[PDB]
Amino acid sequence: ELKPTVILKLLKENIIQMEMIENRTMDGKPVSLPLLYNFNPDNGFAPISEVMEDRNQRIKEMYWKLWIDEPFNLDFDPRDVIKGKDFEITAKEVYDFTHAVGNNCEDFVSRPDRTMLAPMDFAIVVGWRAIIKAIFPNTVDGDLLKLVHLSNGYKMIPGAKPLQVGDVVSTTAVIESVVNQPTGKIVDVVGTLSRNGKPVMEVTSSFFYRGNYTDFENTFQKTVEPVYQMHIKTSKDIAVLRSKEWFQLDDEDFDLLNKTLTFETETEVTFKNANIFSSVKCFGPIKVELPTKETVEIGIVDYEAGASHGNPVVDFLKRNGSTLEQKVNLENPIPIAVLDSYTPSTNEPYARVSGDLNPIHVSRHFASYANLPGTITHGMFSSASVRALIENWAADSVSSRVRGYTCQFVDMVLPNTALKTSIQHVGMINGRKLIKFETRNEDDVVVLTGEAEIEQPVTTFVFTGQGSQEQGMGMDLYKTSKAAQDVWNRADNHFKDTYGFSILDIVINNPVNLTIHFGGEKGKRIRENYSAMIFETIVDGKLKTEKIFKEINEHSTSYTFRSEKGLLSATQFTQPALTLMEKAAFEDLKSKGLIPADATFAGHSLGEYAALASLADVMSIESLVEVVFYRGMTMQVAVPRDELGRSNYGMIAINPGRVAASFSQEALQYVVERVGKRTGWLVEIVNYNVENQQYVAAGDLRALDTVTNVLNFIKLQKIEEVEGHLFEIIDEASKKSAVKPRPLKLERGFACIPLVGISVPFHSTYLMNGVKPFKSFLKKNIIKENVKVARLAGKYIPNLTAKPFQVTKEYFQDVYDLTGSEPIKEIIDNWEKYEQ
Amino acid sequence: NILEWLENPSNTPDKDYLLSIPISCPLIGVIQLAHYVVTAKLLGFTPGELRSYLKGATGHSQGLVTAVAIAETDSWESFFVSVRKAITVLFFIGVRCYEAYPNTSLPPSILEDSLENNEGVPSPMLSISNLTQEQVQDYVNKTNSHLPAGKQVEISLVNGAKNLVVSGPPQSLYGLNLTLRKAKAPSGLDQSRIPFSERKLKFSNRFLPVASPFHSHLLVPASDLINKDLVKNNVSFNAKDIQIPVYDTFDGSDLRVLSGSISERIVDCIIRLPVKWETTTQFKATHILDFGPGGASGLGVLTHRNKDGTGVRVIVAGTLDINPDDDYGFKQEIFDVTSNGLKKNPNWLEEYH
Amino acid sequence: MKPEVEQELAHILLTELLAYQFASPVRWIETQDVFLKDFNTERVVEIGPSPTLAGMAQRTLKNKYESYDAALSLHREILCYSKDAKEIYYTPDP
Amino acid sequence: SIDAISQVINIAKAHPNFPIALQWTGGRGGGHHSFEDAHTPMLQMYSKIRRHPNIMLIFGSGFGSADDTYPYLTGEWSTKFDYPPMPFDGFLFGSRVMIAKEVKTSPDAKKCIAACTGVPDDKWEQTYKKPTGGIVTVRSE
Ligand SMILES: Cc1cc2nc3c(=O)[nH]c(=O)nc-3n(C[C@H](O)[C@H](O)[C@H](O)COP(=O)(O)O)c2cc1C
Repeated sequence: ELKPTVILKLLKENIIQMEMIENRTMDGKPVSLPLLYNFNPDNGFAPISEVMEDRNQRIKEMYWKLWIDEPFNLDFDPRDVIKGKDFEITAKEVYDFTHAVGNNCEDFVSRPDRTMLAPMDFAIVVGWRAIIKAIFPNTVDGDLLKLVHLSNGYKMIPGAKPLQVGDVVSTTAVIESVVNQPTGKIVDVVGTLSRNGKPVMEVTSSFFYRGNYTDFENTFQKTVEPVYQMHIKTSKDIAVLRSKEWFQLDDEDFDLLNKTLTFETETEVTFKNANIFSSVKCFGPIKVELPTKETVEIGIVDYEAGASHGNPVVDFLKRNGSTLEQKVNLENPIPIAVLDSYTPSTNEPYARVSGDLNPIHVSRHFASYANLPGTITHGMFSSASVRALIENWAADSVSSRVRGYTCQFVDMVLPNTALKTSIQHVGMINGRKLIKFETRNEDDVVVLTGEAEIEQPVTTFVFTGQGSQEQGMGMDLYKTSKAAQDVWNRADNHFKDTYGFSILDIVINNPVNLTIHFGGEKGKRIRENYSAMIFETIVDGKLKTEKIFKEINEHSTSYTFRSEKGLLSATQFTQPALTLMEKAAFEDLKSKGLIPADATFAGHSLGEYAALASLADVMSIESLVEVVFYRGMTMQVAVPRDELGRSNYGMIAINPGRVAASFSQEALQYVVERVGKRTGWLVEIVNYNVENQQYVAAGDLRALDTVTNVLNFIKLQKIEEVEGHLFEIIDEASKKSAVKPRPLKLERGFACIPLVGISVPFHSTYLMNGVKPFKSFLKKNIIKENVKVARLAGKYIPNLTAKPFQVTKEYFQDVYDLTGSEPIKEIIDNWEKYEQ
Repeated sequence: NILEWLENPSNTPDKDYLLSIPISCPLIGVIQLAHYVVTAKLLGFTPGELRSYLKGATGHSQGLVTAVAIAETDSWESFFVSVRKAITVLFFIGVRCYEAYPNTSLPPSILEDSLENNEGVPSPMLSISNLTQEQVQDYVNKTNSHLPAGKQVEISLVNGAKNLVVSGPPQSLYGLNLTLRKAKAPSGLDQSRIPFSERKLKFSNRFLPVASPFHSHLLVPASDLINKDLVKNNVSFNAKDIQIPVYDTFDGSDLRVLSGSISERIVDCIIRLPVKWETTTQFKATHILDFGPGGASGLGVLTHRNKDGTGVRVIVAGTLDINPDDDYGFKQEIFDVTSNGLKKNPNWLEEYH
Repeated sequence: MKPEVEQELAHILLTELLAYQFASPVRWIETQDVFLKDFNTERVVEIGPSPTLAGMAQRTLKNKYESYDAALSLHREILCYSKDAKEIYYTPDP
Repeated sequence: SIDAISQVINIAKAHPNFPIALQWTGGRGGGHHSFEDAHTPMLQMYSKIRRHPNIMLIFGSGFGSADDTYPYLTGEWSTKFDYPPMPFDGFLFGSRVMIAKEVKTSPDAKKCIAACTGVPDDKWEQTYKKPTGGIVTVRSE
């Protein structure tokens, strides 16, 4: 329909009033912007003069009537936080927003037996009244008709689910930073959206009052400086740090030498003029990097100064330390897709759905007065359409997979225009793919550009335990990656200090024999280290001690490690090497930013230990190598051995599918248990690898020979009564195999593959007596403070209990269902006390 | 604006928007009615006279509305009343079905896999040929067991013994396609040297040009809305007003003898119940007249394949062309006056008796 | 529950699990069932010298999770550090 | 097979006046045989074959009496297969006449042939692995 848009008359005898009416409003009642012009007949060349007094106030009043639904009050402190009204997400609202923006993702569309999510772009809809109210106060003065939205962005807080239909979201805006640059005033606002009290996300919005401003008294700027890192190499650095007043420590006597300090500083600057700050404050925590790669607060940076030309803290940190950039670029960008988006002819539906009733986007006359090329489309519409494209393509139309999205509106966009957006994957940030987008109009002119943080698919990290002990394991990563270098060097230094050998040298060369010598004070210390470690066992409730390295004593001058083919094949050295290469690989991945925060992890055998040291950082490299090396040495004494070192125990790998097509795991377990009980020896399944196709049994190598013979019988033939029939075969195999010498060789069957180099039944009931002393050794190596429940819970799948790690009474009870332990009963019985 | 789109093909909407069911349903109905009008006018019959000459009427899912409307027609004056009822029904079922289960953009990973593996764009309806109903139902049962209750798939159109269509979410149908591809041998495989029993079964699956999952549980909630809104629009079909048999797509029974509402039965057929085309094709007739879309790719050729060898001729009125095999007729055979117009398809039982 | 008590209990549980790991069998069937069916893991990353656990996961998926992956459209990408370093690092060959 | 039937149809098309006798025989037939089923290829290609009146369909490969050929003569053999009736223009009995009085087969060979008890159609495929009905499949030069 046709409605009045402009009314020109004489409010006064000397004043020309041009009421510019905006019929598109919230309640439908028209709102008029009275533009007053003085008329001076004496000045015939330019009789009409703009009335600059109250002009910004009137423009702000009109925009307040259009946007905000509260009484007009421009007198409030910009520093004070703005609290918007509670907003209820509704299916109709989400439907309208999605179909106005052009969001065709299934997550936002109603579907049966499934909840409806809301788009991340709905945050601006929720919190426009709070975000836009930040640029209104009289202290932040400017022309709202000349406002330019420089950029917007959303940041999902980790651990927060995406917005859903029906939830109540509270919005809280605060002016991050208002500054007077020569081209105009830039106002950066941050609006936190919170749900059920918890905070859901943060929305950053940068606006630009184009003009000339000099009210520096009302200008302030908060900026989170980049995280800085300093390695304290000498006492000169310590003296320099202590000479700084701002550098304060809770423990003044803390030893800073050979430590890495991380500074996370926030700078508040109040401007006196364009160049000199009226006051500079720089505050934040200073933390030290523990051996477990965990940053723990040890001090505070607290700089406070009046008139200054800069912040000395940031300059000092930039000059001395290194900048820690979370975003890690890839070697080359990975182009994803080039996509086309057609801007709608009319901005009315988007304006109504988003609540942004800015007249420039819907009224020709207001845009002409603002000197725009036309009724330019909403920059937020362009951002939301692009984000829909990124979530469709980069994130495979998974709403939750998009967590951050920042956009910058470099140039205006007109209705009915073709926008070509090129999506690239450029880097990683904290396990999130960093996707760049650069939109261009029909004229090949960039109109939009920004970043997005797309979570990787659900990731698990499985750490091998029975990998190949080949020479040069992880050496390529040792040459290339710096984190791998650090891990390997720390391990090698610790091994040299403690036991006087180089794990790096062992991996590189794989010597057949290695002689450790105990000459000098260092040699004596290494000898005492060799003598100290002891394998303790519990027999008849008695703590018997077995000294590893029998041929070491006060008079011993050297000890030689003996191996058949190479030392890298030995369990003592192959397991530290495997753990170190896996930890180095994971540290390289983490340095590259390829580790999702929510990624899960598991580990086979000592791969579990590597996984704990990698994902959870429960212990440092120095403790990890100690634990793994001690575990490897304990296999030298855990079973009796003859003079030549060959043990009577062993392991085979059974393949039920090769024996028969209908051989179930239950059938194989039945055979194993009946063989063990009938023959009286020890044999049991230690690894359940693949369902009915890959298992591992451990026990007396002689007993494994009988098991192989029994399965050969079952394969070759078609095989209480069943128990007796199986017992007959068991007796036949038992009296067929026992005749051989004790250190026999296990022949490979049609389905049984003996494991070369294994001589102890680990992951078996045999090593049950040694659990308690080994538990004490593990408690010594693993510190309670270094255990992180957030990093363990829901991500760790123990081999004992193959479920998500959870600190729950059900989990603790499940521990006993497999292996009884008195501390577990203590915790379960006193669970009520611990809960309080 | 059909008239604007037709007058100016330059500014016509894109094919996806046209194929969306709120457009496709009423427009396909209008196309069928246009074919009927052209036939009746060129032959000089009124719609009522042509309908009386017809021994019966029916349709594949959507075409049942047009069939009952044609059965409703009595004269040119009331022909617009019948057309209004048909267009109203088709428009409302399209709108309500789209509202109940609107289309959504699928992952480009799935789209790329489908295109790379010689498959069409995923759609809510997947046609499987050269597979029996038991095997298709077994695959559907596996997919349903491994999918959640809201995303289950089911057989929609039982087009023939070896021709079925499964309707459901495009995601679910893509998963079913993955399973079928895993169970499908290469098309360019030579199996002449293998015994017939040991041969891997080969079949072709393709996504139909449809925008909603017709004859699915997903469109159930739209049924009540359609039923409650057709009475508001004042569109109902009466058995007494209908004067030729119309075969229900589900069981093949005549709609005249149905105690319940014919409009409700048609809506349930289109949105909820499957289309047992073989069951509905049990009528005895010498000639079948296909007014549907697709021409050679339309319902007429499929019906001819289903009823081949029974002596039933099929003539498609939707396009003007020649069939070199001559096993089904075309628009010219309707209006031909010579013996060329009267073609009786071969009856193997009688011809080679 | 207090954070420090939670940390103490988690540490005790972790030490107990690690201690009894070598005295009990490893239930990798249950672990694979967990991280494939319960979590619907879309990409598996195997840190090691050889693709032992990677091949184990591939074979488990082939035996058990075939129609499940098909029906739910789960693109299970099994990656090993030794061979699939390019895929893990996002460094496709140009 | 289907390709051979297509070639026969092409020959009939090229010479519509000349009569062509398509002597279809499934793999179940005696002597040299293919791997194709006796029934399904006919179900696929019958319409194309009857599209040319000069082709005569003769059905062999497992016929030795009137009782088992009458369904094929009348065409009702296809009614059990969810197909319309499919009459055939003739039949050929190869193995049935191998023990005739006038054939030069030796008396002991005739006794062996009669001793072969045979096997129904659905189990004919079990001859590449083991003998069934006294008949097994071998490979020629
Ligand atoms: C002893 C014997 C010899 C045959 N020789 C030939 C032959 O030389 N050339 C040929 O084309 N078919 C030959 N056949 C196959 C038959 O001629 C005929 O094609 C058909 O396959 C026989 O099927 P039936 O044994 O089930 O009746 C022979 C069959 C038999 C039993």
